[PDB]
Amino acid sequence: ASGGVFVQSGGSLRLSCAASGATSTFDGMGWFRQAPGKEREFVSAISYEQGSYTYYADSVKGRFTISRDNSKNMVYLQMNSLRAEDTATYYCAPAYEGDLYAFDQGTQVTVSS
Amino acid sequence: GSVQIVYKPK
Repeated sequence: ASGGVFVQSGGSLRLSCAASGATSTFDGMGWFRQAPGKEREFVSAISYEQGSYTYYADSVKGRFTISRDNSKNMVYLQMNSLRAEDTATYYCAPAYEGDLYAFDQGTQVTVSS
Repeated sequence: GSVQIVYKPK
């Protein structure tokens, strides 16, 4: 219920999401998060096409890196230099031009100071 | 029938 990942401030975590590939509707994949009591917040999104978009929220720029492995149909989020304000549930979702579309289960992450 | 959109950065 309250079960999740626990990271010490300054530590790192990697997430992954399955990304079947580009359809007529969607041209990428990414993550958003929702902290207790707050609205959903964009985190990052990446295009299936190499070189098209790689978007980051201002709050994670320089600390998080999104990457794709199309040969494995996967995308990854490397979350470095984690801080307490990164505590949230992290959700993967298909992207269209960078925006994320959730058409209904996340990964709960607690970062201590 | 319904969708949640989380917009990329402005």
